[PDB]
Parts: sequence; C-alpha cells; structure tokens
Amino acid sequence: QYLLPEAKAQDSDKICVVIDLDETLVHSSFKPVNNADFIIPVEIDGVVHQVYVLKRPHVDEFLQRMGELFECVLFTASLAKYADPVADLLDKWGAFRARLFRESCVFHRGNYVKDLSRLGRDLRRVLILANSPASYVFHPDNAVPVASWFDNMSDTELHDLLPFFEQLSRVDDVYSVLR
Ligand SMILES: [Mg+2]
Repeated sequence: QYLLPEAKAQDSDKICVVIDLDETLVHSSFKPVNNADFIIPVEIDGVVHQVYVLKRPHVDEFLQRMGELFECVLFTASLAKYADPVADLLDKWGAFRARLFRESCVFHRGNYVKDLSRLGRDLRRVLILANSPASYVFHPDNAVPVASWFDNMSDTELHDLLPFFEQLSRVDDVYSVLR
C-alpha cells in the first residue's frame, strides 16, 4: 500500500508538493534561543528537553499560498513527536493535507531519502521542496532546491520561490519545466 490515501476531491486535480521541514521551513535546536517562534517539549529517553524553533522568514505567506496552489504534504526525516507539534503550530491554514515522518523515509547510504514513488501520485504531478539533494537522490528531476536555513533573518528564499510555484501549479507535467 502507498504512502498517501487517495486525494480528496478538492485536491486530486492539483500537483502534489512534498515539503521538507528542517532547514527548509524552520530551524530547530536543543541549544537555547532567546526570541524563539515556538518551543516544543520533546522526550528523549524519559527526559523532556526543550526544542527551540525558529520560523524561516515569509513562511506564513508561503504556506498559505502553497496550500491553495497544491496538494501539500509534509515529508520530514525527523520524528512525529517533534514534527507534529511543529506542524500544528506552523500550519494555520490546513495547508498540509498529510504528514509523513522518519518511518516513511528510506535510509539509503547514510541518508534519509524521501522516496516519491511510494506516494501514490503520478510523478508528472509531484514536486519536492528540500534543502539537501540527498533527500531526493531518487527524484532529482522532481526537485525544487532551497538553501538550508538556520537563522538568517533577511533570507527571502521562500517569498522569491512563489512566482515559480505559481507557474508550476498550472503545468500538466512538471518534467516539462524541470526538464
Ligand atoms: Mg531538511
């Protein structure tokens, strides 16, 4: 059985975008951060440690617009206990139609790979937004690369990518643009 259910009626017409979390939409740390966007208590082996979460600039406008344009899916190599709470707080618009975590990845040569063929979507209408090439080794032609983000508060990358996504939201085959 495939990773995603059948697309709901308002989604099946649209391109699927699988979206990366860490260093794509946010940067998270165990090391304390003073003006954090949010903080998640996470249990590692019976001990609760605080995860300090920074929101990449323009992420609200990015997720709002992407949820209109696409069937958005969160696909992260991190674990649900960290990533769910993060998504709950990040996703104000119901942009993420589904969530996928580390167990859904494939560990290949030391790296967690998002394997798009397991999705249940026609690959001509699947895109992946990620910050490290290794997460899409199997599907480089489906990828929209993004720089790894940590704390650069004048980064504009998510905002600057939107017109490109406007374009892709409308094509029939994504390989026609990502040749
Ligand atoms: Mg990442």
